[PDB]
Amino acid sequence: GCPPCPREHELVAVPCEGLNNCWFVEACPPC
Repeated sequence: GCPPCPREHELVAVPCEGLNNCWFVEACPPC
């Protein structure tokens, strides 16, 4: 799952805001 509230994760290989893209920033939105 996702760790405590993140800040910025470099999703360079696979961009976030997608379907089965975000590794661990989806359920845990950056503060």
